[PDB]
Amino acid sequence: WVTEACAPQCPEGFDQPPVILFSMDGFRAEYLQTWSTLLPNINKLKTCGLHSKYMRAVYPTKTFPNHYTIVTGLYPESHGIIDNNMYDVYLNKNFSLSSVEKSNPAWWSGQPIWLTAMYQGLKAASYYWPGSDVAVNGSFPNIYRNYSNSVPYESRIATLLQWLDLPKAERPSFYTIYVEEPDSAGHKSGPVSAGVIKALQLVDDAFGMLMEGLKQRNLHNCVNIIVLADHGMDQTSCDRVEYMTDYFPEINFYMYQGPAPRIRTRNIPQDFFTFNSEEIVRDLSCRKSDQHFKPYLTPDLPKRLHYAKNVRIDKVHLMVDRQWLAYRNKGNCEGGTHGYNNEFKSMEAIFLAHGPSFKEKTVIEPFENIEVYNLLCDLLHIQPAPNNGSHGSLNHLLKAPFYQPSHAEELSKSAGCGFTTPLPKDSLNCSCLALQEEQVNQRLNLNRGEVSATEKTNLPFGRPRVIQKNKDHCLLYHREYVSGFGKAMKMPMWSSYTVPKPGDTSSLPPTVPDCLRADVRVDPSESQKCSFYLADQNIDHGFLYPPAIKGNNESQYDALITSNLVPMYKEFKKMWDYFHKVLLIKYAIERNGVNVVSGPIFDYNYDGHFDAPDEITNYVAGTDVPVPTHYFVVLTSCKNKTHTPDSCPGWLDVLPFVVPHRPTNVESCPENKAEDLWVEERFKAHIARVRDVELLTGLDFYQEKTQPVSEILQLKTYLPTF
Ligand SMILES: *[C@@H]1O[C@H](CO)[C@@H](O[C@@H]2O[C@H](CO)[C@@H](O)[C@H](O)[C@H]2NC(C)=O)[C@H](O)[C@H]1NC(C)=O
Ligand SMILES: *[C@@H]1O[C@H](CO)[C@@H](O[C@@H]2O[C@H](CO)[C@@H](O)[C@H](O)[C@H]2NC(C)=O)[C@H](O)[C@H]1NC(C)=O
Ligand SMILES: *[C@@H]1O[C@H](CO)[C@@H](O[C@@H]2O[C@H](CO)[C@@H](O)[C@H](O)[C@H]2NC(C)=O)[C@H](O)[C@H]1NC(C)=O
Ligand SMILES: Nc1ncnc2c1ncn2[C@@H]1O[C@H](COP(=O)(O)O)[C@@H](O)[C@H]1O
Ligand SMILES: *[C@@H]1O[C@H](CO)[C@@H](O)[C@H](O)[C@H]1NC(C)=O
Ligand SMILES: *[C@@H]1O[C@H](CO)[C@@H](O)[C@H](O)[C@H]1NC(C)=O
Ligand SMILES: [Ca+2]
Ligand SMILES: [Zn+2]
Ligand SMILES: [Zn+2]
Repeated sequence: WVTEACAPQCPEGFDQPPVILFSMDGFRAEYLQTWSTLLPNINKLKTCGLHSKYMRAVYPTKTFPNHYTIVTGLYPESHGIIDNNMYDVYLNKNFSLSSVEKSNPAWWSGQPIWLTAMYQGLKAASYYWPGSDVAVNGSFPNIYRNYSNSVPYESRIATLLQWLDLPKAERPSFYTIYVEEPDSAGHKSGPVSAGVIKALQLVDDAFGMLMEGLKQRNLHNCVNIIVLADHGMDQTSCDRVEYMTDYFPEINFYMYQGPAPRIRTRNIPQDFFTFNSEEIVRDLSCRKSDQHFKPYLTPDLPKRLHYAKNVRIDKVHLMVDRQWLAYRNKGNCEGGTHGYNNEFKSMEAIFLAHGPSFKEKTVIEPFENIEVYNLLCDLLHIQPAPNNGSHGSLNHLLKAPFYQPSHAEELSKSAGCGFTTPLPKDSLNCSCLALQEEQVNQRLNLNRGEVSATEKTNLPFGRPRVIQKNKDHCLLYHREYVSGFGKAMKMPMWSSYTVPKPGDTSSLPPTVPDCLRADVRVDPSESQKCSFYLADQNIDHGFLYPPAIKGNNESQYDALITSNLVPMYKEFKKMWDYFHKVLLIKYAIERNGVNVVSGPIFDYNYDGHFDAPDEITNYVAGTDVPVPTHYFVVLTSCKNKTHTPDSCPGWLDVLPFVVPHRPTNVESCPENKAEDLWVEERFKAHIARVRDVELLTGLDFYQEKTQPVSEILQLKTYLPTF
């Protein structure tokens, strides 16, 4: 097989292709790009089959959370396996790899792919995989093996080949096979060592034995084989470890140490919820100038990580820097480890695929492991259980896709806010001493041609659709921007505008000061008052669309209205204004103009979904105007920089941000530091996917882009990395 040339040849009985999911623990993407030619069996798979540049793991980049994510399509917060070592307060039990509690089904939520196949009339076998030797939802796979780490790889392969030799009635359609290397070697001697080379050669022989075994049965081109990893590997040093003794005079708390630390009380379960989590994060914030970790209260963590909505995830979290460690005391440190941020290049996993369903000799762009579950379902011809993968985003991997995706149906239609009179019925305690005749409101009145012109420029991919039931809203059209106004919350849900490529940075008009007026289109009962922000001293009004970004002085008046106001904390406003005044211009030059869609996010229950009106817990003092938890900024331009975003036929380039709306900038540590040294760093830290923005807002983007839904899903699941 290994010497044989590249190839739907299935023998008698095999009507449907069998699916084999092969995991090689800690096989980082870097190992494939550098050492592939030293591994002839995996190199043939790379040459003949399909492979991604890398597969993004889930945070924390550990074995049990990631392996269970691959088979469920769920984030650790939803499936429950948040770490290899964890504690549940309600169960009052400790979970570990060396404990009996790992076999308790109470810890395992969701529906793994073996159960999905079993519930839909197919048989499933497994030679190891976290959760496969556990009676998840009161059921084990048809054939499974109780975990035993030292069983030789040949014996694991031989038993799997016996299962493929079984009669059609007994023969499973889905298979899992797990291997401990090159993770074990990575921990021992580091990612770039002789130990990992030997381990990579060992896993290549194991894969070679499987492929040669399949070739004898004439199943080498029949079987839909997937070779992947749970996470990557990085180098650790005893000279690169932060100690909690250097920050606290006395440690009375419990700490889950390493690359993804979690802090809780020692007095469990009595002091669990009582524990001052907010004190720990405050006492660890900006303590040292060259601090190699950042404390976070779980709802404040970057939204793209989706690591907060679970009782097992302790409120205190530490985001450890590349190649560093965080321990309780100075009293293992050498070699290598994983568990760090999934965006780190060293944490990237491998993904290779071969079979009749997969495209041959194909290199695909990086994707996330949460997407694998839907692909496994399409391969097995089964309906997927509710998961976090975008069904259809992985269709470019298949020769003939099983599922055809469609755009999310709009649940609420736009109504009202039409121009009737240029005279305001209510002043709303707003003042602009510059206006003289106030007939500038005639510019807010746009004819069918004027509306189409701004819809062509500022809405090139179509208006974001409202995927919310009974959401009273209207579209507000202006010559420089278009917004979707939320009537009940008295602010816009989204504001879309395409800034063209600017010429010079030196000559830039400032925002018209002390000028604010009522929008004649929106009813005063559905509008914000300027007096609302005078009463509340902590929050002030902010502009969602920057008035001075487009046109002239007369164009600014179209944005100096009550409908363009959003509640903002003074400290957040410093980041918001700097981004639109300095960073946005810089980005607009780099990608030949940029389309911006901005708006508020409400996620008080930190579940990654948009809040229902009853879920919002903070409002503008003495008013029903809600306070956003986050603000989104989705930058869209074209992949081919020769075209502007408003006039482009090819693929689009996206840069989404989900920035927390916090009263302080303690996350950035900006003490005696100008905005040019921390604002961009803070925005880049809170980069997310378009899908993340979509779930947090109940909006759906790019529904009017002439491209298949499957291709638009690739753009929506894309995570920009720097
Ligand atoms: C995996 O290990 C478990 C636990 O040792 C085995 O389950 C026991 O099987 C016996 C006989 O079928 C039952 O009487 C017990 O009730 C089971 N549970 C326990 C906790 O003892 C299981 O059979 C093993 N599976 C394989 C494939 O070897
Ligand atoms: C889970 O493991 C932790 C850590 O070993 C145990 O924590 C101890 O709990 C007692 C109270 O029950 C405290 O007085 C100790 O200070 C804790 N020790 C540490 C090191 O944190 C906990 O009891 C275990 N729980 C179960 C149910 O096994
Ligand atoms: C990931 O997918 C799961 C499953 O669809 C989502 O969890 C469900 O959320 C609803 C609403 O909060 C609950 O009623 C269900 O009980 C949850 N199911 C499970 C299995 O946990 C989860 O919200 C999704 N996450 C994101 C960020 O979209
Ligand atoms: N199903 C399992 N049950 C118990 N331990 C396991 C299982 N699968 C893997 N392991 C262990 O987890 C280790 C990898 O975990 P990690 O250190 O997080 O990369 C392996 O070397 C095994 O010893
Ligand atoms: C658990 O199994 C039952 C059938 O026995 C099924 O109806 C249910 O949906 C399953 N739940 C999960 C989370 O897989
Ligand atoms: C970009 O578009 C131009 C046409 O405007 C075309 O000539 C060029 O080849 C395109 N480049 C890429 C990389 O697609
Ligand atoms: Ca929510
Ligand atoms: Zn692992
Ligand atoms: Zn490991």
